[PDB]
Amino acid sequence: MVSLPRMVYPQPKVLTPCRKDVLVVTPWLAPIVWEGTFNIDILNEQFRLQNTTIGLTVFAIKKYVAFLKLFLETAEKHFMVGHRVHYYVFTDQPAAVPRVTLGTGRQLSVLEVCERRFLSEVDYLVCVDVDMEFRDHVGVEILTPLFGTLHPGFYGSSREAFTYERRPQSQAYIPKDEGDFYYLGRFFGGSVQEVQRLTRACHQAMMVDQANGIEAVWHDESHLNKYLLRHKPTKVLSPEYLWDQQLLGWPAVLRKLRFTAVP
Ligand SMILES: CCCCCCO[C@@H]1O[C@H](CO)[C@H](O)[C@H](O)[C@H]1O[C@@H]1O[C@@H](C)[C@@H](O)[C@@H](O)[C@@H]1O
Ligand SMILES: O=c1ccn([C@@H]2O[C@H](COP(=O)(O)OP(=O)(O)O)[C@@H](O)[C@H]2O)c(=O)[nH]1
Ligand SMILES: [Hg+2]
Ligand SMILES: [Hg+2]
Ligand SMILES: [Hg+2]
Ligand SMILES: [Hg+2]
Repeated sequence: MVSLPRMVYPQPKVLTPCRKDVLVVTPWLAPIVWEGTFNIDILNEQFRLQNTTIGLTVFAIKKYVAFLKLFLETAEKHFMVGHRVHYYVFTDQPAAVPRVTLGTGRQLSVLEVCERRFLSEVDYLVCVDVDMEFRDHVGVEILTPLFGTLHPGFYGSSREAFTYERRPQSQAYIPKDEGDFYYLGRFFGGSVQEVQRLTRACHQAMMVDQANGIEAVWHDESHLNKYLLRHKPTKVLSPEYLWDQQLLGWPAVLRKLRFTAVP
């Protein structure tokens, strides 16, 4: 809405690609977020001027509650710093949630295990798993109506090799001649409306599958891939956003490892 203020930064170079080792835009013109493609100062200004609030949701059941401390502490250091953040921790052990110190303008809600609530409390929803830790910047550059994240183990793979559900009897079915990328089932998000739209579709498709006595090879991830194939994401995050250094090392194509699994 409102105008940006005067800002001093390097002029974009029309005749100089911002990364010549990777694809930075999809065939449907959605940017693929890699380090070096964005100026965070410009983006921070745009989103702060809109007083953007980001909801971060995580489920922590049973032994997984033990990962909450590191998850939240690192999120405090790297996730949407400077912006309004609302953490939503869904757990079966409310009293076991760690007492983590939060920066100003950030809050945490513990939900024991109300979709309308999201619509009134946050502008965007980011859905991830708890057994992870932030190691570098994860900010507003990811915000968009709907985004998926390139799976770290298959970003360089051909579609035939993707572990999509291959049985036609499943709602998540994707033939060998279809598919753009293999997205992570544990790092996606977008506007509340778009995220609820995706989860609602996934929930229904999985019910149809169980009624037909079939379970997708990679469960929710298989369905998320089917959804994003038919509903193109408006932004796609590079593997920088969900990496496993123990299993994959640190490739030259990765300038930053922002969010990683905890061994
Ligand atoms: C061919 C080499 C691929 C190496 C990555 C395998 O990752 C797993 O991929 C499947 C789909 O085929 C699922 O997405 C599964 O959750 C992935 O494993 C998990 O994520 C990877 C990155 C690693 O952190 C594993 O320890 C996790 O269990
Ligand atoms: O036997 C299992 C293993 C995992 N999960 C759930 O799946 C989520 C993600 O799984 P996992 O930790 O196995 O992820 P990965 O190793 O794929 O990173 C967890 O938060 C759990 O809620 C589960 O219900 N049963
Ligand atoms: Hg979510
Ligand atoms: Hg789906
Ligand atoms: Hg689902
Ligand atoms: Hg899904």
